[PDB]
Amino acid sequence: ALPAIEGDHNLKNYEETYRHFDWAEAEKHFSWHETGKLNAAYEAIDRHAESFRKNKVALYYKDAKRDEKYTFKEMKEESNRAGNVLRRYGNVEKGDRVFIFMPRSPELYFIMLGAIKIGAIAGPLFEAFMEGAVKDRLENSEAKVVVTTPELLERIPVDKLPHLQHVFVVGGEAESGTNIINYDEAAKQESTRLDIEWMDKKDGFLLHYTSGSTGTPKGVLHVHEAMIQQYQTGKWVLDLKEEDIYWCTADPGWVTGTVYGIFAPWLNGATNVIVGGRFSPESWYGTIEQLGVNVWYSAPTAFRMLMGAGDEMAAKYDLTSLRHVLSVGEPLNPEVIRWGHKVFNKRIHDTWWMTETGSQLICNYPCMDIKPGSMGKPIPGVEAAIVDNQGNELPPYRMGNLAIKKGWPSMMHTIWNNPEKYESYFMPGGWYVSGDSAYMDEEGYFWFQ
Amino acid sequence: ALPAIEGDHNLKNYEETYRHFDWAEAEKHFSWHETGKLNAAYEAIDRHAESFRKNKVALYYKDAKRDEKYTFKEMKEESNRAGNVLRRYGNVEKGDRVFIFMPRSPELYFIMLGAIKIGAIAGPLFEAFMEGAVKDRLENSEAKVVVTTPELLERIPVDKLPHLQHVFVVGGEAESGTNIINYDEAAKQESTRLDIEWMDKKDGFLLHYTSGSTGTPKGVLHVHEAMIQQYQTGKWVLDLKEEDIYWCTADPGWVTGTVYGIFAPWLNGATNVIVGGRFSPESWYGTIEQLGVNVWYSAPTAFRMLMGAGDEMAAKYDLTSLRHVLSVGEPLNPEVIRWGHKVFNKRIHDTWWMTETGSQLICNYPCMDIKPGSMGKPIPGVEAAIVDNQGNELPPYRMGNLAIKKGWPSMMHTIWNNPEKYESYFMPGGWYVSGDSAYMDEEGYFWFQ
Repeated sequence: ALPAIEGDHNLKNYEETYRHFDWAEAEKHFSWHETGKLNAAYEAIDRHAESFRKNKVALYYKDAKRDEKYTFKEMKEESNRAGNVLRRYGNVEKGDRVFIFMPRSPELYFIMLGAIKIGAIAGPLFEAFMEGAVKDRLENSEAKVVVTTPELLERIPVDKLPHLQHVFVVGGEAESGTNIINYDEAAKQESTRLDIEWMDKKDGFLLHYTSGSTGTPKGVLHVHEAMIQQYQTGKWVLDLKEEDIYWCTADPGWVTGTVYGIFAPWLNGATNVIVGGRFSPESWYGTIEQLGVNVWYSAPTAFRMLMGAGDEMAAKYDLTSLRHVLSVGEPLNPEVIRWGHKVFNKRIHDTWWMTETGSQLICNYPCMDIKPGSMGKPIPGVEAAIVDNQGNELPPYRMGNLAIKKGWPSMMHTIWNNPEKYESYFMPGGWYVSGDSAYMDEEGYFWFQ
Repeated sequence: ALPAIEGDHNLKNYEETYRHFDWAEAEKHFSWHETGKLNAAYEAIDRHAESFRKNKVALYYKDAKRDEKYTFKEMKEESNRAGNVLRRYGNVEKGDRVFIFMPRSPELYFIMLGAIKIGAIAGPLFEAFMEGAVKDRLENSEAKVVVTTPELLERIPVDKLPHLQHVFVVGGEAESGTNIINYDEAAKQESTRLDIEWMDKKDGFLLHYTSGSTGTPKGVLHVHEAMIQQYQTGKWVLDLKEEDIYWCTADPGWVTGTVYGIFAPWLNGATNVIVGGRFSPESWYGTIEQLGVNVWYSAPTAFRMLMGAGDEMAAKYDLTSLRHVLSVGEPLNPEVIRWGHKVFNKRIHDTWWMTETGSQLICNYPCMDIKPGSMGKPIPGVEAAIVDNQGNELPPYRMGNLAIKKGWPSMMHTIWNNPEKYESYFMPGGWYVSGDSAYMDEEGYFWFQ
């Protein structure tokens, strides 16, 4: 059991906050509580650009060809420009699905934020998807607009999708066809002021496609209200301060990079770092050393591959700027935890959630001891349990299905065009079952199986 | 008489503060007041880089070839690197004179900050100086180190200066001679951590050379304590908020671009903008529109050339971001005031000071009415008057010599290696005379002649 380290954490004590927390208190930190105008994108970007965080660096893009950095004001301007481009050329209205199919780049974030600002539902696609996956995801969602690069423009079958009107191409000298629009040319002539579509807490703003047990991808829809939890988990689990440099290594194509690489940091007003190109221990360690990254959010595969690079490889670089390390996507091996404590002299914080959950649910905390191999405890305001097939709670140390009490803000609203699968996730008694096996200890800690 | 505009200014009421202000209150905003370790460079840069302003953009640089942005952390790191370079290669110790002879560039600011951090006295030279002026200024100061560029390396007579040991060259493929060190290679191998030389309030940190009435340049020495006034005038006259973009167009070679282009903004933790290349209305208006500059500090000549450009030239660009405009270096023709109020719809704030005064003394304020053509009123904590040749105050509307009561923090400590000229600036009764004629009105406003 790795002991906790004393410090000035956002969550001072877990127990009292868990016993007393109410989501109405979390709703106080947002602008719409005082004004009534609600939008996740506005809360993530434009709220800070109109505050003392206006000139704070929001985004750090490092790539071999280009090295750029943007402030909150510049991010807001680029997002407004992208939203105007989409509204004018793609004819995107509230509720439309805008799919973004490009490698990780500042334009990706600008376009995603602009799409969400104007009321569209943004769906990111992995750059490595072939023709089949792109076809299925564009057909199921009936996506109106796709934004891509010349390299991946050949992987989209425009002729096989009657519901796809416009294709935006960023970069390169792409010839604008009947349904192809060169994004940069349109953007250069657009304004930086956007009339933001004010939304309702039950309207969707993200659409993420997951590989289902039946073999067909399903669209998970998240609503704006999820930002509430996205903010709170950004403060408790990430422990984001004002002086933190935050780096999330997950791709924006997946849910992890979209939630905790875009929204969780920027809702807290943090500084986010994205790095282009493929993985290499040289590039990652050099990025950490040069940018002085304080908060790191990565995946167990990347950490294990880091382990494969050797201890001296890390010892060649200065990693003293790091202060908080977190992992997600796979239940972490405690040997990786020992290696991290041996290299960075830090505890790697394992967190658990799924695409349907919207945000992390069961996590390790800076103020809590970390038991190696354990997922941790549910966040305050969220109730979790180990239940049988009849919805009855099981005593500790008994194997069972990991269930969460229905009703947390970051819950998925539905499964796109498949209500039966949506209702298939819930058990009698208000228990959302995740299909995963876990067991609770006598101390309240959860262990995955 | 241009009326004042209501707003949330730092100086809410001029009269009450002027009647009650004491410099001991101003001393409370600095770290040294509690810690006891005093340095102007630390207060300007490293204090903010260790606060909630760590990731705030400190410097924008823009020219025809480069476009870079630096945060307070990055500025601190570059300054520490430059200080280490100077300490190791130039053998610069406390009290030495380090002269900087280069065009405006991030390297200039890094080198000047690093020199001041290690206790040296920084002296900037105008890029347009020929061999004669550089020779006189390097001989009078007995400067140990000169830092320059390959273009201006030919304008320095190394052989004629026995007191010049090292010459640093930044950029270009300069062959390192017996006394020539190429700055970039030395910097690349140096650390970003600097053991800062903690100083005393009466030690000099700036040396500025002015054209004297006798024809020979004289070295005006300013002490660290001046930062106090440099901070206060940065808050009252500049009206710097947290969300202000500050642009000073004066060259760092002169006193104006050093006090109010380096120290006054960064002591307040503001964002400074520097633009390379020659003046052109296209470049200046585009810089204002693109960066959204809020606070502007320029010179009447630069405003007059923008007059010559025409109103239709400015009407093309977006200048709504500007909220405060100030002028210095020459009495301001009030026709320029009407033109500014016509174009930017703003009041141009004229300020008066000299190289010997260290910071502005008599200014217009955001909370005060601006009488066109008047220099304004003395800052709180500074007493000014119109005196005759015998040191007696004159009644309003009578011509006389403009004198300031001796003892303000930003006073020059001495004239370098010439005490007689230093004592020649003061009259009996504690009145420092500036050699300029001005008259007071019945309302306390000063008018230059």
